[PDB]
Amino acid sequence: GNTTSSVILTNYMDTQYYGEIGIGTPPQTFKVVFDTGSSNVWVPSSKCSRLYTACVYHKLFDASDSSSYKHNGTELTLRYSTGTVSGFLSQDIITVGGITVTQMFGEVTEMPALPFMLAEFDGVVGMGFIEQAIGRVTPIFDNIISQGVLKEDVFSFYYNRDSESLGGQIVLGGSDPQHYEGNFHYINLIKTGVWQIQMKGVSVGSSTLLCEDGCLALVDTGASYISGSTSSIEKLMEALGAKKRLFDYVVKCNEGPTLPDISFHLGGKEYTLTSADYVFQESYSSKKLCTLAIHAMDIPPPTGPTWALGATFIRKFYTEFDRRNNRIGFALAR
Ligand SMILES: CCc1cccc(-c2c(F)cccc2[C@](O)(CCCNC(=O)OC)[C@@H]2CCCN(C(=O)CC3CCNCC3)C2)c1
Ligand SMILES: *[C@@H]1O[C@H](CO)[C@@H](O)[C@H](O)[C@H]1NC(C)=O
Repeated sequence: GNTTSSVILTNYMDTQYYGEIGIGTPPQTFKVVFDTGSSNVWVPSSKCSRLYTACVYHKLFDASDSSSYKHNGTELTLRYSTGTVSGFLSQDIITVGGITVTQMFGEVTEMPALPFMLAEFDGVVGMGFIEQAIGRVTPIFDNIISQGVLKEDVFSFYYNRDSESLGGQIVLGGSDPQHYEGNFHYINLIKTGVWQIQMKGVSVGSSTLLCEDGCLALVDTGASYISGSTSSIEKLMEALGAKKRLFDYVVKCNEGPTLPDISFHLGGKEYTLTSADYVFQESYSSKKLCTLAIHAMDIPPPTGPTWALGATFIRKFYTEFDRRNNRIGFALAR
């Protein structure tokens, strides 16, 4: 063991957190989202048509400019809530800061304009389990464990607020004590295969409203917002007094700071987010509407129904993902 490597992340306005990786010899670089909610790796491809204008506006992998390439070409499709991305598998040598692994990844040749014209990232790196991976394709953190290079079989996340500075920082093989305070509070996974833990309550003010008897909480580094079931979120947004719109929830900007705290009850402690954490205070005007960084999503079986504690949450709490001990550690971020 003994190794620990830390990649550095750009924060596009608290909604996209991406960092650099290389593919090939010589390396071709890609801005990518590291995603505990998924297990596959992909980037856009040469063989993407120019019909897909998402591919025009992103960096493309070219197989023919890597001496380490290893054609497979098996079809791959990846479902996200905003439609799918399709491509073919291939293999090449991938660099993640200081670590280099031979990895099987997807070359996307169908990349929709919704959502990806708004995407500052090119690709995604799945940090979930092979159980979740499409194809039973060995995920990248499995292969990094296989190497016996890491100090401990863990990785961890730091998301900062967008101040205008350090955007964020993933750390493979451990955690950065400079970006959290106190010690970790650890919570064992329900089961292997999903970065998903049991939640024992969701509370507004002192009044514990929902998940009273218990429910699951997926810990999702690829998610921008906290999310819950539609029936959970409507009961939450009713309590907060937020209006719905086509796709998000809003409040009058002047009301934001007076909104109640939201507490999530995890491994015995409560994990509190104040209106400062969960609102986008662009102004404090009565004349404007400010978005809450929370929304509805009914994640299907088997993974859901479940809450997803995305970036809105991780910003406040540094998150270690323990693959050795099949648990998650939380700690007040700084
Ligand atoms: C992770 C790959 C992905 C998949 C689907 C959509 C996007 C996407 C996009 F293409 C353009 C702009 C914005 C987004 C996102 O905001 C995520 C940005 C990255 N993630 C992050 O930086 O998190 C800290 C969505 C918006 C639609 C609603 N979203 C979700 O449902 C989150 C899921 C996305 C896939 N991974 C599991 C959570 C956020 C990205
Ligand atoms: C693609 O990968 C699978 C391994 O599951 C294998 O069956 C197939 O032979 C591979 N094809 C090539 C061209 O490497």
